[PDB]
Order: sequence, then structure tokens, then C-alpha cells
Amino acid sequence: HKVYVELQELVMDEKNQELRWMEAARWVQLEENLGENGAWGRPHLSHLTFWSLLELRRVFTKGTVLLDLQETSLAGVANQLLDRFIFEDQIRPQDREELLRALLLKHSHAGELEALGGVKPAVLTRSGDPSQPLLPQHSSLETQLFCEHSPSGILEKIPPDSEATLVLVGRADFLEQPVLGFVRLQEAAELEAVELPVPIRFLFVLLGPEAPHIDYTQLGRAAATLMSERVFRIDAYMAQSRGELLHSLEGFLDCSLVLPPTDAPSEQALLSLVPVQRELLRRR
Amino acid sequence: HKVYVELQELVMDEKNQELRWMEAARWVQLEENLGENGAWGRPHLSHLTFWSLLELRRVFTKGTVLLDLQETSLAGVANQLLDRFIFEDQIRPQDREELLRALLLKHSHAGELEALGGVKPAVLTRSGDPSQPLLPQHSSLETQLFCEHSPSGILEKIPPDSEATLVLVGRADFLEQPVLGFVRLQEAAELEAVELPVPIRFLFVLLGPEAPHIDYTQLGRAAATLMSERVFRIDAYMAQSRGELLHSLEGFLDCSLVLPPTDAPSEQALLSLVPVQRELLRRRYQS
Amino acid sequence: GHVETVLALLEKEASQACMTKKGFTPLHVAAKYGKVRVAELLLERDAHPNAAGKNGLTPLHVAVHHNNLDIVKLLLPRGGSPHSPAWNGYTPLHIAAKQNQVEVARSLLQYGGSANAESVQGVTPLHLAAQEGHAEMVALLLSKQANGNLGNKSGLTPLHLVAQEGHVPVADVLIKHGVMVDATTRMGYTPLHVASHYGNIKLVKFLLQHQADVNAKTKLGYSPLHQAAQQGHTDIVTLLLKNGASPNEVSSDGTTPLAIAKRLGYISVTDVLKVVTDETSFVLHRMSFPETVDE
Repeated sequence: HKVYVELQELVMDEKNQELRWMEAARWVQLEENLGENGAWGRPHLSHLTFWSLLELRRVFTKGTVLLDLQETSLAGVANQLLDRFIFEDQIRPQDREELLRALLLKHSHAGELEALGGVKPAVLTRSGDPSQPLLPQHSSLETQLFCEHSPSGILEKIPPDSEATLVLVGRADFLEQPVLGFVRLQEAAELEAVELPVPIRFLFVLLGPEAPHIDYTQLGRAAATLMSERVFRIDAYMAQSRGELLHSLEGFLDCSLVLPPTDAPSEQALLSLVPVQRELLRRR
Repeated sequence: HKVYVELQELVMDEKNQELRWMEAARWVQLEENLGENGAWGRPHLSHLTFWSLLELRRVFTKGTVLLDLQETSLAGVANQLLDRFIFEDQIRPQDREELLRALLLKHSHAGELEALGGVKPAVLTRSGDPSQPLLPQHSSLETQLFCEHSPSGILEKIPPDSEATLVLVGRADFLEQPVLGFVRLQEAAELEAVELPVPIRFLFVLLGPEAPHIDYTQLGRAAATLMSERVFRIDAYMAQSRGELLHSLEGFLDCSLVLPPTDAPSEQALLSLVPVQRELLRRRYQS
Repeated sequence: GHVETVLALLEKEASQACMTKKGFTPLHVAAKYGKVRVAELLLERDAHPNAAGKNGLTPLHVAVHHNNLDIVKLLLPRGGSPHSPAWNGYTPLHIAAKQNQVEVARSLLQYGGSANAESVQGVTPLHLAAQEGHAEMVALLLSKQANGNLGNKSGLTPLHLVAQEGHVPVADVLIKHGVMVDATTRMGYTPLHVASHYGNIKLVKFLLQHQADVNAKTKLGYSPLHQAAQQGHTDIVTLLLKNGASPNEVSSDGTTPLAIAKRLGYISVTDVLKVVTDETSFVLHRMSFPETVDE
């Protein structure tokens, strides 16, 4: 089955101090990001950062998997995921209430943003009151470089048989460590809380506190680039334990190329890679 | 401004069963490598792999660093560096008798090789005899694509006032974990492993037993491309401790750009990655 | 409510799309009449709570009108409707506040609540909660995080409505929370203006303590005095005057508080206001009424 990936993260609008999940980019064919004005930009290739892949391997090595879950609504998935988190001592039992309150807020869409008047990052607190996070609020480089009939156009671009994949990321202060959850439903179910054009099959949850060498948006982007690959999603369909996923991630990372900072002319530097990448993709 | 970097590994000859040092690549602003023929491929941009940089970081977090040591010969360097590995408990003292003779071995270039017949990779053992690796090996990517006159151009590109760096990579079965040594000399020194008249200032030692997701040639390539950058070289010229190198390494990794394998690669969509690398360049040269 | 009869009907596979002309669902009568043992039977066939008829109503909206909360507390994990509006755009939050059950705030707190959702009028659940201004509301609403005073299309802030109904408790709770004391409407009426039109001396004294200006003028020149005079509430007009309210302020129509008191034949008021007021700014019938949310 083909896939359609959607990434959402915790923010808060300005008119009222209310947190909500907001989408940031989609992966129909290429990564297409959403600007602050609310308009989608141009599709382009997916490049990551090294800290994202390092932390993804570290947190997926000790992550929590839930395969063939039998659910039809988001509340049940949330409850079972929280119980499985409590089972492996990922989070403390006194934090279950806050995360269950967090994961059940309303999920807006692209049409409401101009009604909202703008949104800003909002990290959770134990009392539940929103505040500004204690971290530099510099915007993403992709937003700086790729922004400054579309539903029917993407609908024509949507493959007729496809199963969507939702990734939810953010930051929460009262926890003590990042935690991972990879959940695959047994059959495709239409979640009523989130309006996605095709049903949901997979679900990624990566949540935790503010930590060095960690950017949650780029980590989610790395997760989306994982989910957009053919062989990795084939192994995810054929997965039955965490070992197969870790082995497939090792095989995926074994076939990447890293670029150091070079003062060469950029077009010539970028064009020198092509047969190297072709041989690597033949090897993979 | 422009420096010369050499990389040699410890392998065995097809002539007779033995162990000795042979170079594998050279770095003057670009990577140049040679194959089985003894001929050097055309220079190209150096491309990293994930495990090389990652394991370089892992071993570099626990590496002994000796700054501005006053030596000019190779045996005093060997003695002091092995005393340093003894000092910080990086290796057992019962290994030194092997490792000394591991170091005091010949260092020949490509011109000797045709009479020698060619070389193949071999592993150090506790005894002192070459041996075949246990984990499987794969054909290298850079030699297949690039290898499959030059020295006058090498001496032409290199400014007459320059200093060189060397890295010595090898596999040894009698070790526990990979070890790293990083020594910057007090003064420039001429060494008999390098036939070129340039002197040496920095020196690397990357050793270890065999482990998965570790290719020692790739690790040496990572170390050489680490040494070739202007800002990190300037920092090492002015480095006074280890945490300075650590912060410079983190600044090196932060301005790196990684691209994953895809389904159908193309050039037209790839040309849109020009400005972000430029901004990483600018942010790197921000520092 | 014969449960084993419904068990007999279940094997015959009667549809759960049984819809009347009025828009009722099978869940609606279970919500009304409190015959609830059949609810687990209805979920044996995996009932879906999201169901809106002609009036757009949900099992929670019909449930809160006559509350048997033991079903709703278990419906909330069973894919409950979190922010479901009615055909009037009405969320369950403010209609539960107007119904004012003792645990319905705790019932939604089991999942959470939004007290700022826009209706078709533009009124928020916070404002309709403040309009009734019950005793437990001023305590519980604190846990929910919402704009303390939220305007509607009229621009009516919770304080305004509290002044309209003259609920001292709510007006206190709100000022203590830090709401705007002199919040203005789209026309320019403040909670003082509105309280003076109401004529509630208590709903005016409290506001005086809250520091709402006693001379706040409307976009048409009407002040809380003009308003107390047109209403004929001498109590409020005297309270305003005593607290420094100016009685010689001409409105956009040339009528002062005295002019009004007179034209309305209110004598008790005219005696104080006419003497306190200076000579009419002009020689000479449009009135002044504060906005209010529509039906």
C-alpha cells in the first residue's frame, strides 16, 4: 500500500492561551512545508540533520512498540499506549493524567489558521497552564528558504489506494526523558478526531522534555522520511517484533551519504554525488 | 592555508606473508586514492558515511590528547604515545611489547608495489603474524567508481610553506575496544615514513579490534576529512585542552548536511539544495 | 426499557440508523428516560456516538438536558464527542453550565473542556457560564484555561452580562481573576453603563469598587447616568452622581440625563438629576439601550 505522511506538533494560538496540535508538512511525493502565512510552498528533496538521526536511533533502541492494536477511536489508542508506557517504566504513574489530557485536544486543519490569527510553540506544564518555553525560538531553516484548487490538486496526486501515517511530536516539561511509541493498527480505521483524507494505519508518538542535542521538529521530519521509504514500510508491514524494525533501521542508515562542509561551487559539488548515490541505491 | 594529509594502514603483501604499512589516500583540499594498479585516481570531493563519523565521535569522546610535545623522530613518538596509552589506561601494559613492533615497520609508497606484486588487507594478532579478518568485507565504493603528471601537480598545488599530518589505521585482535591518540608536536619534524620533504606537525593513531558497523578505512577517511577543514585546523593549531576540540567537533557536526537514500534519484530536484548548504557554510563560517 | 427484549432484537440485527422525523437517535431516548442497561447492548453492536439529526444534536447534548451521568462518563472513552456543537453551534460546555449539574464540570474534566468556542452568535461557553454565574462555576472554571472576559458579536464581555443580571458573586470572581472591569461592547457600553441601565445599586457599587469609570461614554455620548435616567432607576443615578458621575454630559442626540428623566416623566429621578445637571447643552426621541445576545 502507498503512504501519505502528516506531521503535527504542539503549539498555542495568541488570542487565547490554548494549546493545540498543528500540522507542519506533508510527504505525498516530496516534503512540502506550511509557512506562517498558512500557504504551502514548493515540493523539494528531504535532507536531515545528524542529531536527528542519532537521537532517533537512540530513542528507537529503547522505544515502545504496539503491533496489531484493535481500536477504532483515538482515546482507546491513547489509553493503551499510556498503559504500555507505564508498564516499561518510561514515565512516572503520576504523569498519566497530564498526558491523557494532552493527547485528546482538538486537531485543527489548514482552513482555520486565518481564523486563529497565528499560533506559537506551547510546552506543557504540570498545572496545565501554557507558558513560553525556555529555549531559543529561532525558526526553521526550511521555513526561511521554502516559503518567503490545491485540495483537488493533491487529491489528483493522492494514489487511489493509500493508508495514511500520522506523527505527533512536541515538548513537555514535567517528564524526565524522551519516549517513543510506534503503533500499528490491525485494520485501517477512520479516526473521527483527526480529519485525514485516507484512513490511518500507523501512529508515531515522540514526546519528552527540553534536552541538549534535541530538536523535536527535525526528529519528526526524520521519522517522516523514514515512513516515506518503500523497503522500511514493507518491513513495517512484515514486522512482528522490535528486532525487525531495528534491523531495518540499521539497513536504512547503512545506505546514506553524509556531506561535510566544503567551499566548492555548490552545483558542481551536488552534481558530483550522482553516480555514488546510484551505486548506493543499487546496493541497498 | 593549505595542508597535506596522508593516511596509511597496516596490511600484508602478496610477495611474502608479513605485515607492513602502506598508504591508501592523500588529501590536499581534495581526496586522491589509488587502487590495485598503483595509480592514483582523479581528485574529487570527499563523501562521508554515517558510521565513520559516529564512531569517530564515540572514540573521540574518550581520546588522550597530547599538545605541543617536543619530538622529531618516530621512535620517541612511539615510546611517548604508548606511555600515554598506558597512562590513561587505554590499553593493557602487557600489549606494549606487541604494539611497539606494530609501529616500527616499513612505510612504502606505490612505486615499490609492482615489484612487491600488490597488497591485501590483514589484521594484527597477539603473536605478531598477519591473519585474515573474521567479519566479512565488501568492495570499496570510492575505488570502484573513481579508480575504475600527478606528483608534479601535487607539488604544484601545495604551497612551499606548509606542514603535513598523518594517520595510521589498523586492526589488532588482541585489543578490547578501539583507542585513539592525538598528538600535536612542539616543532615541525621530518619523519622517515613520508618520502615527501614536507615536515609533520599533527599525528593520529586509530586502533581497535573488529566490531560490526566499523570500517577502519572509512574511519581513517573520516579522520582525514576532519583534519582538512580550515577552521578545525586553526582550532587545533590554537587548541590548549580537550574540551576545545570537543566543541569544535560539535560545531563541525552541526553544520553537516545528510541526505538519505530515495526511491528515484534525480538532478533537477537536487539543485534546490544549493542555498541551504550555503547557509550552513555561512553559519559554519559564522564561527 | 425492557432489556432482554432488546437482546432478542439484537440477533435480528435491527439497524441503529433508526431515525425519526424529529431527528432522534436510539441513544437519545436512553439519554432521556435513563434506561441504560441497553447501552452496553447497543455497544455490543459497536454503536457510534457521533450522530446528529436535523437539529444536529448528539447523545451528550440530549444527555445533559436530563442528566444520567453514569452513561456519559463511560461514553467518553467510547469515542465520545469532545467539541460537538448543535445546529445553533452550541457546545456541551455552556449548555451544561446553564443546566448546571454538580459533576458535569467534573464529567467533562475527566476529558477536558473548551470554554471559548464560538457559537453562531459568537458567544463563548465562558460567557454563558458567567451569565448564570453559579456558586461552583466560579471555582471550577479556574481549572479550565480560557480568556477571562470574552466578547461576542455585540462585544459583551462576561462582566457586562454579570452586571446585566446583577450577580455580585460572579462579578467578584471575575474581577478577582483579572477580567476587564470597563470592558466595552461594539457600540461602546461598559459593565457600568449596563448595570446603570439595569439600575442595580449592588451591580453598580461592586463595579465602582472594580474602578470602572463612572463617566464612561458610549459611541453616541450616552454615559451610565444618561442610562440610569432613561431607565428611571433613581437609585443607580444617585449612586453614580455621589461617586462623581458628571450630570452635564450631552449625548449625540442633545439629551442629558435630566432631559431624559423629564421626557420619561420620572419625577423622583428628575428632582435630583435636573438640579445636578447643568442647563441643557441645546434647545430641542432616540433612546439608548445596551446590546444583548440574540435568541
